[PDB]
Amino acid sequence: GSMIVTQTHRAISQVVKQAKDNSVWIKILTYSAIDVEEFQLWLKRKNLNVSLDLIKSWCDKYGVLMKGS
Amino acid sequence: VKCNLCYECIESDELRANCPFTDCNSINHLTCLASSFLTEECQVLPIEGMCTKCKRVLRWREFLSTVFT
Ligand SMILES: [Zn+2]
Ligand SMILES: [Zn+2]
Repeated sequence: GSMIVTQTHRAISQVVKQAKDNSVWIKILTYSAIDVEEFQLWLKRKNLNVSLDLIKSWCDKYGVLMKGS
Repeated sequence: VKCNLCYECIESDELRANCPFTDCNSINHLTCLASSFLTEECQVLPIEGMCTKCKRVLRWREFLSTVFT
């Protein structure tokens, strides 16, 4: 684990949980797979720029299923 | 139907958590219940939590009896 990497991972969680659009959180809470590329764009629209690597590692660490994986 | 944590109405088209024990049947928004179960700000998916009505400690999945069917 890295303290600084987890700060960016925390920002992704905060967007998921704080966005008016709760559809991503509802997918996670119902064990429905997320399209990582679509998610990256969704995050970008919420003022959050993150890489696909950051998203994949976030999903792996916090229990989010990825389409194709 | 009223969410038992935020007191807003739960629409007919909306997914909702319920305690799987009929003797309790605590009903609430998925996001509301999940938020009440989370222990740290980076987390998005509850593992387990205590039903606030009956006090049983159950895994997240147990609250999803109506979500998939
Ligand atoms: Zn609620
Ligand atoms: Zn209960």
